[PDB]
Amino acid sequence: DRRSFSSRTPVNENPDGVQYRRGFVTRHQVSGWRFVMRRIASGVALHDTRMLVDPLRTQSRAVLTGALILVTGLVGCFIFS
Amino acid sequence: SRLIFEHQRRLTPPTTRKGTITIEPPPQLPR
Repeated sequence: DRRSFSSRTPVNENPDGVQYRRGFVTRHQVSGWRFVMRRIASGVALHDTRMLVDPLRTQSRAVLTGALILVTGLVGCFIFS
Repeated sequence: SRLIFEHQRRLTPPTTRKGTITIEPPPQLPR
C-alpha cells in the first residue's frame, strides 16, 4: 500500500536515554487510564469485567447528553432574544 | 647488566563489538 512506520524504541546502550526526567502525558496514556477506570468502575458495580457492554458509561453519557441539551436550548433561546 | 623481562599475557583491550546495525527505512508520503 504505502509502507508506513510503526512506533519503535530500541534499547539505548548509551548514557543519554536514562536522562529524560520529564513527565508528559500522551493521548494513549489518558485513553488507557479511561479504559482502566471504566474497567474498575465496571468491576466493583457490575461485578463482571469482560467490558462487552458497560452500563455506567451509558448512564453517564445519558446525563451528559441531558446537560448538552440544556446548553443547546440555552443558546437557542438566547438568540431568540 | 640488563634485567630480564617475561612474556606475560597482555591486559585485555576494551572490546569492539563489530555488529552490523540496521536502520529501518523511512515512510513513503501517501498523497
